Amino acid sequence: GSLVCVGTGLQLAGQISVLSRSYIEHADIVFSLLPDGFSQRWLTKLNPNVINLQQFYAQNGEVKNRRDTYEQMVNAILDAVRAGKKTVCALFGHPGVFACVSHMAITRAKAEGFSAKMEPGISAEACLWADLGIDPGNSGHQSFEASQFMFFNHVPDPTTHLLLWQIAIAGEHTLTQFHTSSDRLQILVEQLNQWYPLDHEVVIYEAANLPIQAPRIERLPLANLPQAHLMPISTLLIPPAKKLEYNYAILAKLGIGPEDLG
Amino acid sequence: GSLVCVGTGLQLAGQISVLSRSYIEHADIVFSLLPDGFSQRWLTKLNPNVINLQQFYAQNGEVKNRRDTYEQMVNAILDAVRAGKKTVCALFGHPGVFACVSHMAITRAKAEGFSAKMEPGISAEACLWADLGIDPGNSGHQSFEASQFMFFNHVPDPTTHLLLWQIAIAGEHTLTQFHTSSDRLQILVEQLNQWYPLDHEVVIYEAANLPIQAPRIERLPLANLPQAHLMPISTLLIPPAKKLEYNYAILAKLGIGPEDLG
Amino acid sequence: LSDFFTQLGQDAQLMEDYKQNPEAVMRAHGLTDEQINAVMTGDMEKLKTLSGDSSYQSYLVISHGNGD
Amino acid sequence: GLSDFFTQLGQDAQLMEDYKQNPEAVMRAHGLTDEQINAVMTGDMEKLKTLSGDSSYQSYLVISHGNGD
Repeated sequence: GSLVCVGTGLQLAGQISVLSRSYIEHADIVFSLLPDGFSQRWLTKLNPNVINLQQFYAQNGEVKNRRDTYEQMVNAILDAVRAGKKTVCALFGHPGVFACVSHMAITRAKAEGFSAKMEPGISAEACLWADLGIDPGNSGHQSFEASQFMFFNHVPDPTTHLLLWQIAIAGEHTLTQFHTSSDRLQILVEQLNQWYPLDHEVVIYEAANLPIQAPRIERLPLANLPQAHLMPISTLLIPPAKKLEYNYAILAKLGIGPEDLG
Repeated sequence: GSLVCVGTGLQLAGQISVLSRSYIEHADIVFSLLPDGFSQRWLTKLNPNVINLQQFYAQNGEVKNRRDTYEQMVNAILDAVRAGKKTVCALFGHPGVFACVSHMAITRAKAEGFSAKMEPGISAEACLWADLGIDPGNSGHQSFEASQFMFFNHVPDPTTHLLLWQIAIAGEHTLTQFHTSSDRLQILVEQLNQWYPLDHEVVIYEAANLPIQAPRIERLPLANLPQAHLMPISTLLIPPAKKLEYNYAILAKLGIGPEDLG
Repeated sequence: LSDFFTQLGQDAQLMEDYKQNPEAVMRAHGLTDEQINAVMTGDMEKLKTLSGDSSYQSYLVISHGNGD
Repeated sequence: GLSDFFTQLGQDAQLMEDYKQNPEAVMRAHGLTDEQINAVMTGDMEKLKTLSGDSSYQSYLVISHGNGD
């Protein structure tokens, strides 16, 4: 057996790569994690042999640590590979961007002597640069998981575009709830106030999943984040608080000044 | 007339999105910036009405500021839109990731009253996460243009995966040469030594463009960067110099500790 | 609904027709007045209900920030 | 020939998986020469361009700068 992990992009049917679609089409079995029922239908018409990985998330109010969800997803994928199936894992977005299941399945498959690889896809961050007309190169880019920003020591560069992913669960330390609380997001606000003013405009972004749907682009002061409506798919964009300033130290080592830049 | 900017990704033919390929197919005219002759051939078979933007780069040893090259690309795209053509700009990778031409063309077209938009594509960073088996979410990600890192004030977080893009022209201040010098890379090494040891393992990465080609994944100590062989497409990956450490201040405000983390 | 969305999402000619005239394209693909109203008001939950996936839960979080 | 093969291989997951099982057998069956196959096996992209009829295609791929606006 063998494993190829693909992404489907955020948009229905059209944001998958030509090659990745061909992998789904020719697979013996597909393990899916897709945004909605339109997407699920589209997959099932491409290849009817689908196991839905959604089933491994907490059902009906049960307490389940997401680390157990992800292990159960990895194990399901590997059982098909160990049985001899030409296996594809089809995840939304990019299969290895803020997504542990495909890297862990690939590490495990390789360790057991199976062919396994990952095909890049279009992630929610890719959709953001296009939707907001922002280039990450313009003043630089930083990405962190929102809860990892709160739990561990991270220092943002306030000249960059800063992304906090999974902002809807920011501070949710148990990994058993589907959303955080207003008071947790107020603590993140106070933490961010080390670098960003309380009236600094931030953007709640959600990439569209359907071709008739507009993306969510909600501008608001940082101070209003804790009252904002968030969903599991929401990303927080924090645009630069400061303009770029000349690095006179490095310019002097290069023997040049600002006037010399082309 | 109208504008749609698409990406073709890094790999020949298979790494464009299904919808982006259909935009190229139905275009009145395509302005291309593609990696090689195989990709150019592929495009020309999809849509024969192609203007190759490569012509706007300095030819035959002429001194030309890349700002003038980019302006001339934007102007050639807009002339087609203004004439009334259903115009597609097909760039490699993602059309708005370390790529100013599509954002500038979309800004100018909107200001002149035309319909203009950007479709996301698979960039070289999206290929890197797949080829190295690294999730940018694992300890977070930072991207800068290498020269901007040297010329302006940027502070990396050394717990993250740091990317310096366009490392081959690091410190080339004129925007008129195609490569930098070993002396300029040695100044970058000394600058980075504020956060990274001289023996810190870094990775020179190049995404493959052909299906028979392996990516370049060259591991070397940071100290050896100035003697390395770089190409215009080379990206420098600098993995974390430090492990994640517990943010006691925020954890206390949350009323939790390390032992509480799920 | 699902047939229309899946064609529209992949076909750049139909996408460009749609953007010119959303209601005329949706009507020409048989969408009901209530489906069209769900589209124009951005009501994604109503569209899912109208498609008969009324009862398919979907959590998209595939990573965490706790390490290890 | 060289171009037709690479374009199919890049798009067709069935051929891609045939190729991965047996690169030389797949290449030979799609008419590649021994010199084309040797260029693939040694990772010599420059020579592959020549055998395709390059006609010195020049390909600079930098579409941004770090000097600010």
